[PDB]
Amino acid sequence: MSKKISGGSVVEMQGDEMTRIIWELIKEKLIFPYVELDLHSYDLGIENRDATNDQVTKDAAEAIKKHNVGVKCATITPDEKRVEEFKLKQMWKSPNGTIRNILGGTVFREAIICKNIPRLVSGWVKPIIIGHHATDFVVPGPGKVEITYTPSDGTQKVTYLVHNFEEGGGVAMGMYNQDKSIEDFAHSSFQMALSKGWPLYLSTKNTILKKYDGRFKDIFQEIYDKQYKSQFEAQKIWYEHRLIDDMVAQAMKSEGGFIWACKNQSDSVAQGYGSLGMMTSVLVCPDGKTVEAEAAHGTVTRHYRMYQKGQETSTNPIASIFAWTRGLAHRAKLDNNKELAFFANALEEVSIETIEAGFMTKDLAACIKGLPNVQRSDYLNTFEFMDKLGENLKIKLAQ
Amino acid sequence: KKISGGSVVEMQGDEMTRIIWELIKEKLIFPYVELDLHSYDLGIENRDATNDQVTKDAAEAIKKHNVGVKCATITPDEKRVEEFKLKQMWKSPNGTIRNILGGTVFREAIICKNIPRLVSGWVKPIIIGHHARATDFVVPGPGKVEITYTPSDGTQKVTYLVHNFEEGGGVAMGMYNQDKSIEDFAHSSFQMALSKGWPLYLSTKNTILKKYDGRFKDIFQEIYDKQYKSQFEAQKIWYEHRLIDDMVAQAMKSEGGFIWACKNQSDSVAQGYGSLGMMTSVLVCPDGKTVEAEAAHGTVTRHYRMYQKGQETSTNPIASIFAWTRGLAHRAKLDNNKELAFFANALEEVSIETIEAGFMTKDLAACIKGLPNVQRSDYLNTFEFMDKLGENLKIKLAQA
Ligand SMILES: NC(=O)C1=CN([C@@H]2O[C@H](COP(=O)(O)OP(=O)(O)OC[C@H]3O[C@@H](n4cnc5c(N)ncnc54)[C@H](OP(=O)(O)O)[C@@H]3O)[C@@H](O)[C@H]2O)C=CC1
Ligand SMILES: NC(=O)C1=CN([C@@H]2O[C@H](COP(=O)(O)OP(=O)(O)OC[C@H]3O[C@@H](n4cnc5c(N)ncnc54)[C@H](OP(=O)(O)O)[C@@H]3O)[C@@H](O)[C@H]2O)C=CC1
Ligand SMILES: *CCS(=O)(=O)NC1CCN(c2ccc([C@H](C)Nc3ncc(F)c(N4C(=O)OC[C@@H]4C(C)C)n3)cc2)CC1
Ligand SMILES: *CCS(=O)(=O)NC1CCN(c2ccc([C@H](C)Nc3ncc(F)c(N4C(=O)OC[C@@H]4C(C)C)n3)cc2)CC1
Repeated sequence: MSKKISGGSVVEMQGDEMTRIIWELIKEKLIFPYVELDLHSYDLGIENRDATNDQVTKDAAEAIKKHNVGVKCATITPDEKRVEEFKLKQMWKSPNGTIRNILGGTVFREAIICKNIPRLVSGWVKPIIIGHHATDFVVPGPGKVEITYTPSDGTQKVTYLVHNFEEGGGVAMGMYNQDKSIEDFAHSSFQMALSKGWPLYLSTKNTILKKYDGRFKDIFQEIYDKQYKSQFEAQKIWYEHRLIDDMVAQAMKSEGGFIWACKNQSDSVAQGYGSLGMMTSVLVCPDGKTVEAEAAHGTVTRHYRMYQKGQETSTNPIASIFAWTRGLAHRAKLDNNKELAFFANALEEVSIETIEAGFMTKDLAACIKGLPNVQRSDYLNTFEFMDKLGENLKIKLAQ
Repeated sequence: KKISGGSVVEMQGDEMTRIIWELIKEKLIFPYVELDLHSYDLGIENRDATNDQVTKDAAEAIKKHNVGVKCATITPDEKRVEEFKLKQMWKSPNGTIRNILGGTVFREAIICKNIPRLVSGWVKPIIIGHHARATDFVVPGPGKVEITYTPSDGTQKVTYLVHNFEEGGGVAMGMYNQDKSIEDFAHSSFQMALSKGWPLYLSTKNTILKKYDGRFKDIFQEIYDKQYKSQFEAQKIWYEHRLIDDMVAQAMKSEGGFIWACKNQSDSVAQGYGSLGMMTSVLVCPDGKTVEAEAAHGTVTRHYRMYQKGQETSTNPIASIFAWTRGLAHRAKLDNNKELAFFANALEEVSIETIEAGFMTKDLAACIKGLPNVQRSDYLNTFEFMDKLGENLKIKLAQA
């Protein structure tokens, strides 16, 4: 009489402040009632990180590498103010940084689209997934600036002229990129495309940077033809290179539903549009097995201060919920678990349908009709909305 | 009696824009304004016939007379050489003119209240100014890549480590920027701000590129404080530096009506939104006298192929029209010609009012209600729309 799904091995990381409260509600109301998990829980709360000297963060990373699926709640990155607040032993490095450094791979951002919530481009009815991949100095006066390559094998040194400053000074800088980095970026991008069953596009400026950006185009094409092209044709999808100039135009005339590898912020645009609560951030390792899913937003400290004073809050849980669904969706693919695959999709649909039915948090109401025009009847508080998702999920899974 | 416009350099172009350019002169300009007109045909056939000498003459003419208005021109590729049997693959006329005149290119969208915007909050235009290469190469295998500065005065040579390749190969490149280039970019940006009476913003990444982007921030601030700050305070406007991260957020929460100097594309976004016909591109020289105005779009080849087959076309002339109005507006400022200044503004108002009244080309109708939902009664063809502007301009100028 359990009735629940066998989810398998999932690494879970608890976080800080407002997201921590929402994270517990998601597990209690949306996940645990329907899914049984071999759950590897790690508390990346600031207090426990301080208590363990950030050893919990390193253990969490090694656990993700072993079990292949990670879902992470937003965490506090210590600054000077945070050290004084919690009396921290040290100004600990960003947990995200530590995890990224150990796992590696490419970060991919995906917005959640609802038909009753406006978009930057109204034509975009399906999400677009964006994947992102120096020594500068002042030239005091006239002189020759050159960039030189000295081979490790002790063969002849090669020299290239950057610019000869004949009158006056200016600035100069050198950039670089290793082949291994570009290969990893390509693999991750192809893995993501097959995982989602959408076509992939790489954008560069290879007309201008014929060698530098040319290397990106070449390495992508080589790896595609030799390893991935057959698997893409099997799912009726494709990979193509585009010039950034053409890609922007094509992307905006498109209706979305494709992967975009970008050689070059996505967050700033989301902040400007006020849609941080509706964007997820998945780290995809190039091995094709390991994945770490989380919200693109932080711990929402401002909202937490109101919660601490016992005031009503309306914090958007969709980004946090979709971190779970993307993680479980990947678990389902690795294990060929069609029951879990269905649940992951079902929860995503319930979430969108609930907002499309008119039930949403304050940020979404403000997005529709502007923040000044929002009244209390236009939206639900953090707990009311989670309850409404809970009721709608029970009905969908019963059907 | 018509208006005495003065000295204006005019450059005829190619394909669809060439047809619209002639209609603008015939219907909107010549009936009301007399010009000491310096006409140069930068049509691909005449450029080929003169071995691109007409393009160089056009540039020298703009430098002499200070005001240029240019129709969109074909930039030869391999396909164009075969089409016109060209003697050589001639360089972009825009490139030749920019190389001779110099200065910074500024793009400005035309805003109508009944035409949607990327950001609905934007009710006034935003003017984007870009700065304008690099030495890139392949790193075949492991080794040390360094960038070195050897002073011409024979003082100590300085060496910086770019990257030590330990495990494999990759790519590396060197970029530069001269002080004079940054100074010209600053001057042009301050001139544009005062000309429009709007505040200016420079965006950089000086948190990461502390030296390279730092130089931009410093040179802008120096030139502002010493030459421009007093003149800005006189018009109740200001200049401030911003981090690109903050500037994007601020810009999108803003209602527009400011100059944006960008050190990190505008055309691609316009193409994607289908509003290329509503964006102008003015080259502002740092001397404050010389200006070259044109549409941000090309010759609209796709539309021209339909015209050649005798099919109906709906090509937006607003960008091309505003090239003329911005040119004549600058002429009017240089010559203290209030009669021409009024006409330039009057034509701009007529253009916006006509679209706001419901009379527009197919691109604008498609922008409102989506291309699939557009019917023939929703828009006017290229010639119908030009006729409607002509009638509305006559009425507006009669009232005054
Ligand atoms: N991945 C991670 O763990 C990240 C870590 N952080 C950490 O987060 C903490 C706080 O950073 P802060 O910039 O304030 O956090 P956010 O990135 O959450 O931004 C704060 C503001 O964004 C809006 N917002 C963000 N998410 C939501 C949501 N789900 N629902 C509604 N509104 C939302 C709110 O605007 P409004 O006030 O108008 O409602 C809120 O005040 C810091 O300690 C920082 O280090 C930050 C970024 C990412
Ligand atoms: N300054 C200059 O002189 C420039 C020169 N060119 C030249 O232009 C030629 C063609 O360039 P191309 O790539 O087609 O770019 P264009 O900008 O000329 O046209 C591209 C597309 O943009 C839309 N568009 C552009 N202008 C208008 C308008 N006034 N009204 C309505 N829609 C418009 C149309 O989309 P849709 O097809 O959907 O209607 C059009 O097919 C080339 O020979 C190129 O060298 C290009 C750019 C700059
Ligand atoms: C890589 C080239 S870049 O550096 O110039 N990035 C810019 C171009 C693309 N862009 C952008 C596109 C898509 C997203 C997010 C991840 N996906 C998304 N899909 C559909 C969708 F409708 C939306 N949004 C939307 O329409 O408005 C809200 C939301 C986005 C814009 C916050 N997003 C992010 C960034 C802009 C940067
Ligand atoms: C310099 C930094 S960048 O390289 O990232 N440029 C991007 C950020 C700004 N941006 C942009 C802004 C403004 C314009 C045009 C020149 N001006 C403009 N003002 C008001 C306005 F409403 C519009 N448009 C609009 O809302 O939708 C149509 C039209 C634009 C978006 C085609 N434009 C161009 C580009 C994006 C690139």
